[PDB]
Amino acid sequence: AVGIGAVFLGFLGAAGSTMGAASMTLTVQARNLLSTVWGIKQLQARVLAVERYLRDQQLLGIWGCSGKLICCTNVPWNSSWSNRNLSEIWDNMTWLQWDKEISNYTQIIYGLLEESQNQQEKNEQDLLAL
Amino acid sequence: AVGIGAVFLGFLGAAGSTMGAASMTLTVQARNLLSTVWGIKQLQARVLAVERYLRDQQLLGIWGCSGKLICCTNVPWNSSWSNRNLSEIWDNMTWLQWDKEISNYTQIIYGLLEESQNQQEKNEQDLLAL
Amino acid sequence: AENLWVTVYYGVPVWKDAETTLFCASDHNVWATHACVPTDPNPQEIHLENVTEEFNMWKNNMVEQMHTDIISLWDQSLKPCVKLTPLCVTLQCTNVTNNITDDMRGELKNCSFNMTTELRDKKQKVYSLFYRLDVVQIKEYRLINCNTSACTQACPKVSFEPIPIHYCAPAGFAILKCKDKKFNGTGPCPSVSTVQCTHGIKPVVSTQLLLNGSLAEEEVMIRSENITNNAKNILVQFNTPVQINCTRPNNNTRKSIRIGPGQAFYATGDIIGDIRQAHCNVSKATWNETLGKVVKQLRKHFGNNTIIRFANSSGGDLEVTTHSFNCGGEFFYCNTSGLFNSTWISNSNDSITLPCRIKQIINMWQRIGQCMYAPPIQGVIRCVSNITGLILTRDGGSTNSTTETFRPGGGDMRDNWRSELYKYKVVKIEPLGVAPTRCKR
Amino acid sequence: NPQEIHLENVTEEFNMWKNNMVEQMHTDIISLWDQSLKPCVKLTPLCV
Amino acid sequence: DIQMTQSPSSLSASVGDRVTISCRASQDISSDLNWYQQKPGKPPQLLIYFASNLQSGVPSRFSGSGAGTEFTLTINSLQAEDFASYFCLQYQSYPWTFGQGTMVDLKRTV
Amino acid sequence: QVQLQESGPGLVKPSETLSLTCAVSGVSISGNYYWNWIRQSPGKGLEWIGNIHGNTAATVYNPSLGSRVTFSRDTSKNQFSLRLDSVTAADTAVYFCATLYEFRVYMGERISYHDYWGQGLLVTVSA
Amino acid sequence: QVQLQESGPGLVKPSETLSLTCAVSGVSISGNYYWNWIRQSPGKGLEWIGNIHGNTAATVYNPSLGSRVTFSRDTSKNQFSLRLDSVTAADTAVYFCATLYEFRVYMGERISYHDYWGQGLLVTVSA
Ligand SMILES: *[C@@H]1O[C@H](CO)[C@@H](O[C@@H]2O[C@H](CO)[C@@H](O[C@@H]3O[C@H](CO)[C@@H](O)[C@H](O[C@H]4O[C@H](CO)[C@@H](O)[C@H](O)[C@@H]4O[C@H]4O[C@H](CO)[C@@H](O)[C@H](O)[C@@H]4O)[C@@H]3O)[C@H](O)[C@H]2NC(C)=O)[C@H](O)[C@H]1NC(C)=O
Ligand SMILES: *[C@@H]1O[C@H](CO)[C@@H](O[C@@H]2O[C@H](CO)[C@@H](O[C@@H]3O[C@H](CO)[C@@H](O)[C@H](O)[C@@H]3O)[C@H](O)[C@H]2NC(C)=O)[C@H](O)[C@H]1NC(C)=O
Ligand SMILES: *[C@@H]1O[C@H](CO)[C@@H](O[C@@H]2O[C@H](CO)[C@@H](O[C@@H]3O[C@H](CO)[C@@H](O)[C@H](O)[C@@H]3O)[C@H](O)[C@H]2NC(C)=O)[C@H](O)[C@H]1NC(C)=O
Ligand SMILES: *[C@@H]1O[C@H](CO)[C@@H](O[C@@H]2O[C@H](CO)[C@@H](O)[C@H](O)[C@H]2NC(C)=O)[C@H](O)[C@H]1NC(C)=O
Ligand SMILES: *[C@@H]1O[C@H](CO)[C@@H](O[C@@H]2O[C@H](CO)[C@@H](O)[C@H](O)[C@H]2NC(C)=O)[C@H](O)[C@H]1NC(C)=O
Ligand SMILES: *[C@@H]1O[C@H](CO)[C@@H](O[C@@H]2O[C@H](CO)[C@@H](O)[C@H](O)[C@H]2NC(C)=O)[C@H](O)[C@H]1NC(C)=O
Ligand SMILES: *[C@@H]1O[C@H](CO)[C@@H](O[C@@H]2O[C@H](CO)[C@@H](O)[C@H](O)[C@H]2NC(C)=O)[C@H](O)[C@H]1NC(C)=O
Ligand SMILES: *[C@@H]1O[C@H](CO)[C@@H](O[C@@H]2O[C@H](CO)[C@@H](O)[C@H](O)[C@H]2NC(C)=O)[C@H](O)[C@H]1NC(C)=O
Ligand SMILES: *[C@@H]1O[C@H](CO)[C@@H](O[C@@H]2O[C@H](CO)[C@@H](O)[C@H](O)[C@H]2NC(C)=O)[C@H](O)[C@H]1NC(C)=O
Ligand SMILES: *[C@@H]1O[C@H](CO)[C@@H](O[C@@H]2O[C@H](CO)[C@@H](O)[C@H](O)[C@H]2NC(C)=O)[C@H](O)[C@H]1NC(C)=O
Ligand SMILES: *[C@@H]1O[C@H](CO)[C@@H](O[C@@H]2O[C@H](CO)[C@@H](O)[C@H](O)[C@H]2NC(C)=O)[C@H](O)[C@H]1NC(C)=O
Ligand SMILES: *[C@@H]1O[C@H](CO)[C@@H](O)[C@H](O)[C@H]1NC(C)=O
Ligand SMILES: *[C@@H]1O[C@H](CO)[C@@H](O)[C@H](O)[C@H]1NC(C)=O
Ligand SMILES: *[C@@H]1O[C@H](CO)[C@@H](O)[C@H](O)[C@H]1NC(C)=O
Ligand SMILES: *[C@@H]1O[C@H](CO)[C@@H](O)[C@H](O)[C@H]1NC(C)=O
Ligand SMILES: *[C@@H]1O[C@H](CO)[C@@H](O)[C@H](O)[C@H]1NC(C)=O
Repeated sequence: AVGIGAVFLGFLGAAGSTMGAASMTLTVQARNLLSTVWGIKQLQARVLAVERYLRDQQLLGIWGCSGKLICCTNVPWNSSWSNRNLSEIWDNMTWLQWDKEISNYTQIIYGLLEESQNQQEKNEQDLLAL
Repeated sequence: AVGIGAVFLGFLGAAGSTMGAASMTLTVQARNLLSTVWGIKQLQARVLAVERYLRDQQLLGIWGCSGKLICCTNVPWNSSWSNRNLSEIWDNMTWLQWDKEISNYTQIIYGLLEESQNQQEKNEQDLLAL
Repeated sequence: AENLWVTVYYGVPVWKDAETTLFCASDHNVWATHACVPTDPNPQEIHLENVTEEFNMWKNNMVEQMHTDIISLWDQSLKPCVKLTPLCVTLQCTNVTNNITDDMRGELKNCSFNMTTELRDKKQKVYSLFYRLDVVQIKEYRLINCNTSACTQACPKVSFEPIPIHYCAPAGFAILKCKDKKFNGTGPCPSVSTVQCTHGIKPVVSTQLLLNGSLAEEEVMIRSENITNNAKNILVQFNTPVQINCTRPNNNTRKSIRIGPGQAFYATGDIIGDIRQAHCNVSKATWNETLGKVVKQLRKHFGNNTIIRFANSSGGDLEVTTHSFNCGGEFFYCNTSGLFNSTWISNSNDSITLPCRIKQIINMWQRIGQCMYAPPIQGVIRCVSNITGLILTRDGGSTNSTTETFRPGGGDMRDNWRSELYKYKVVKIEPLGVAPTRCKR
Repeated sequence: NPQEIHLENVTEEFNMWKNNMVEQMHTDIISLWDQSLKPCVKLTPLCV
Repeated sequence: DIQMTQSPSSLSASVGDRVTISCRASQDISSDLNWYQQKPGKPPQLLIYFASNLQSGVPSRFSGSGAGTEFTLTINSLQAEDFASYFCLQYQSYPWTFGQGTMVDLKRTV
Repeated sequence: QVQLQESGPGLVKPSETLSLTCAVSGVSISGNYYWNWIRQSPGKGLEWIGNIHGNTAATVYNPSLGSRVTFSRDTSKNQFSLRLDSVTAADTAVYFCATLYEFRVYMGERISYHDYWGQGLLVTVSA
Repeated sequence: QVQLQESGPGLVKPSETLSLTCAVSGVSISGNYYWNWIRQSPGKGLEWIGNIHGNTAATVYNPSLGSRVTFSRDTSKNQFSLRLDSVTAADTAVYFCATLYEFRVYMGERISYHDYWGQGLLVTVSA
């Protein structure tokens, strides 16, 4: 109980775990996204990484989930995308399988999130005018 | 009313529209700000674009409008800056004309926003002290 | 009834196939480690449990990047060195017949010529010893490359010894390694790990035999893109290495001739003592056992009753027809004819000697118009190496006959790199995800 | 118009013999000297 | 300091015999006890951790049981290589304290 | 300008599969467009086969043809293909690939309407 | 595999300072590990001296021996050293440097347990 050290699973080793268990250690993956001709190639790679991080952050911010790791929204879940109940999603599936399953219904969800956030912002502005 | 597609306006199509009409499509412009010697010039241009984006984001955040496209504030509007009322601003004018009109009353508003946000932060900390 | 809502997660552990540019990590040489990041003494590997990946050695992009970097480093190394432009002159050559064996008759030419000097007014007369493979008749000879281009003398300080190098990926990407034994380079790998970057890979250059490589952990492994097609080479990885000892025994001498302001040319002055052929030795019983294992494994894909024949190389240039390598800075080409000569039918201390020829004008890569001159080495040279694989090629393969003949291959150097990077792949992470969940904003 | 700020109550530690600015200055001067001589005549025929 | 007492001090057993050793504490230590083996001229080697879990690679004959202030190490089938000095280590509260040790040697005719 | 061109074998046998491919120029097929397949035969006139949504790959088929109709879309080649299983003598017709869509503003009025109705190709069914 | 190597003088005089250094290879010492110093002598058996924390440099020592010990850690050399002051004849012993820890998942179950128990070094106290 005293005098014993402890070490924990780090990088993507938690990919085989279920979605419920895999969504419990988001920070370990999140923190690793940032950190003559050969110098040009290395600088291009670094600039590409920075640009990708900025694009992801801007996409998160546009939906209203800025500065958050888990941010649940107002858009309802259409049944045409997936008809599996929560019992068979968060305890009998992994993130890779889920991504493979819903790979063809991603852009429409992003557009719906953008429109919902814009509508919420406009409604908030209207409310604050009183 | 089934099976017909729709295509919406592009990047700067709302440049001639009124301020109120053009304020509903801020995302279309916002999303476009991010994306041997020739390689040097291209990398310099990309780094400059990233620097401008980060500067704009920092300026937005310092006013307390982080992660928002429409963020109204607490600073009152001085009549000396502009006398025109809402009827002849949001319905009979465009953004370019407005920029041309108030091009010389910009920095003072920025300073007022900065000091107002600082005062709000100090007051919030004092309130949370209790 | 579901009343579920979209929810966003950042940092989801998923990945996709991608291509990127890796960089150095290493602990005077041609393979410059000065511009290479220093490797961490404590590498970290994360075993991905319940993860089954897909691998394909024949479509890896890391091999092309390694080839390009190796070629670029080789080109960079030779830039600050002397160019042998004045050497294209009319040489007057005679035979060397001072204490020579029967097999070394006519292999050396004693050639005298005129050469420039430091001053732009005077000239000098010099002489050297050249190899029969470097001079072409015009009693008057000329260097073989004079009608193609001008060679650059390799600087005598840089060493050709391979050094291990590790290839590490940028941020936002990851390297997956397959730990499953008996994995034949293609298909689903069920045992996977993530590594920051790879083990030390020595850029060894050779043909017809893989030297100083890595060995299999279970048994001899045979790999091929399409084993039913006779136009594809076969890669064989041994279980245990085979020691090969070999040498150039002539006691060479080096002399410097000043051909200009701060420009020197190194020539072979004279040979002290007897003159004998450079040669290589490989054990006999070990080679027979290795060939037995190889044919036993080959019988799996070509029937249990087929007769398996090992024969000589088909033909072509000297590099693609002989086991070419570099030992002690000297470029050897050995006649591997006594090894692949046997037939196998379904049912002490002597060693095999391979005679070799030394060369000095080298076209290292398959390019025309760019040559290099290797300065001579002083004294006798020997070196011992491990044979740990083969590059075989199936001859013919028609249904008329029930026999298979395999011959040595090589030429392309991408296969040398492919034998080491077969278990590594690169992926890119996608941390954004959307799921159904029971909140409401 | 160079700008300078005076830091009151600040007592720092200095060491002239470990400054890294000297190395950078030396390298820059050598590099500029080498660069300036690139587009000039080479006196190769003068060795007579 | 918690005192760790082992018993018996020394015992003799033959190959295949069942050997039992007891370790007791002055005060309760929950399940924070570990059983180690030590041969002459070699460092201690772990046999049981947390008083009920077998270390990976150790033969299955070794086992541990008990709790509180009473713990037991049992070897079901003693072998030639199992003759050594065995110790119980407690790590619930500082300082760590070891037992005096119990030596197991080959049993032969008198 | 936007143009559409059809391609495929003109003669097909009964009970075999008729494959046609419509290639578009002047606009991408990955946007919010519905690509429709229409056919005209003697007597029957214009008849609608089905349509496919480029962005999502949502397909709708005529109930009359049943499950014999299938659609696919290739974004790399900027094409979309119609597949008709169990073709019979009633399927001899001229096939056109069409698309109808309106260009408007975002929460406002409508600017214009667009339909193209490409040239089409004659297809006959016989062994 | 993690390896621990003890080093130091094999002999020391009474009332002098005894300095030993344990070098670790295969795992970084700056992690969440408690590096422990133990000793074994005839008559007293195994006796735990103390331990030091790699990350926070926190140290705990045996109350019986008191303030006569100081533990240090060097991350650059990947080592940890023990300095025992005022040595006596009773301090002659074989010193072991070790570490005990567990490998688990973040707020979940355990996976494995690890100890190494390096070979150790003999030290004798005499003038
Ligand atoms: C497979 O691996 C094995 C083992 O890893 C390789 O065999 C080793 O090969 C190296 C390189 O040939 C060899 O190291 C040389 O040993 C020589 C004998 O001891 C040394 O004399 C030699 O040093 C000279 O060369 C260096 C550059 O290579 C110079 O930096 C050094 O200063 C020496 O040069 C002086 O001497 C020469 C000659 O007098 C003179 O011209 C110079 O100007 C200078 O004055 C190397 O240290 C190992 O000993 C080999 N090991 C074994 C066990 O045999 C094998 O080559 C690999 N196979 C392949 C195909 O690469
Ligand atoms: C890799 O996958 C295996 C299984 O495919 C994982 O082991 C599984 O772990 C879960 C939870 O730890 C076990 O769930 C249990 O199910 C039983 C069913 O009766 C239930 O009674 C228990 O209360 C518990 O919920 C599951 O049984 C177990 N599978 C097997 C075959 O033992 C393993 O955890 C995965 N690896 C990683 C790193 O996640
Ligand atoms: C480019 O400018 C022209 C005119 O400058 C714009 O046309 C104008 O569009 C507005 C709609 O936003 C019309 O307003 C309407 O006016 C009628 C009559 O006053 C009123 O009953 C309606 O309720 C509405 O307010 C305006 O009449 C019309 N002007 C003209 C001369 O037709 C045009 O919209 C601008 N371009 C874009 C892309 O907006
Ligand atoms: C290569 O030829 C040169 C020139 O003939 C040889 O050098 C001569 O050697 C003889 C006898 O040793 C001397 O008498 C001459 O004075 C040498 N000539 C010069 C210019 O020095 C040389 O020995 C020959 N080398 C071989 C291997 O046969
Ligand atoms: C080095 O140069 C000298 C001078 O040109 C060569 O000697 C001449 O050779 C030519 C033809 O070979 C003769 O026509 C001249 O009569 C020679 N002149 C003298 C003074 O000998 C000499 O042959 C050259 N050396 C070599 C090895 O080619
Ligand atoms: C040739 O192969 C032998 C055997 O694989 C090598 O000897 C091994 O070297 C490794 C070094 O990493 C040691 O860990 C092994 O214990 C050695 N094994 C034996 C049996 O000695 C030898 O180093 C290889 N030679 C070359 C030049 O690579
Ligand atoms: C492996 O190679 C064989 C030989 O080429 C391939 O089979 C041939 O495929 C071509 C395709 O046009 C045919 O013309 C030949 O008649 C085939 N030959 C035989 C013997 O079947 C085979 O497809 C290749 N393997 C893969 C997976 O593509
Ligand atoms: C390769 O094998 C041959 C034998 O086939 C070796 O030749 C012997 O070499 C030794 C050197 O120690 C001499 O003492 C013997 O007189 C040689 N015998 C014969 C018949 O030539 C040769 O040395 C071997 N070379 C290498 C590099 O291993
Ligand atoms: C290659 O060289 C090694 C040593 O360089 C040889 O190993 C020797 O083998 C003989 C067996 O006849 C032993 O008596 C020696 O003690 C060994 N020496 C060493 C240093 O290990 C090996 O036999 C050689 N192999 C061949 C085929 O020539
Ligand atoms: C493989 O062996 C064959 C014969 O065993 C070699 O063919 C010989 O080639 C030489 C060189 O041209 C000729 O002088 C001989 O007359 C050939 N012999 C026969 C029987 O044809 C062949 O050259 C060997 N392979 C290589 C790469 O040398
Ligand atoms: C490689 O070695 C083989 C075997 O020595 C060579 O084949 C011999 O070639 C000579 C020609 O000088 C013939 O007289 C022999 O009869 C051949 N041997 C056999 C067994 O037939 C072969 O020529 C060598 N490779 C090259 C390119 O010369
Ligand atoms: C040199 O020797 C070779 C091989 O014996 C022979 O072919 C050549 O004609 C000789 N040249 C001479 C003697 O000039
Ligand atoms: C140079 O000469 C050799 C031999 O005469 C010949 O094979 C080669 O083709 C020549 N090179 C060129 C570029 O003609
Ligand atoms: C060996 O390679 C073939 C090539 O397609 C592949 O089908 C097979 O699965 C591989 N072997 C194993 C054990 O996966
Ligand atoms: C080569 O010759 C030199 C000079 O005489 C001598 O010192 C050396 O020992 C010789 N090499 C051998 C292997 O005998
Ligand atoms: C090839 O093998 C045959 C026996 O099958 C043998 O007679 C012949 O000498 C060998 N040739 C060489 C070059 O070793």
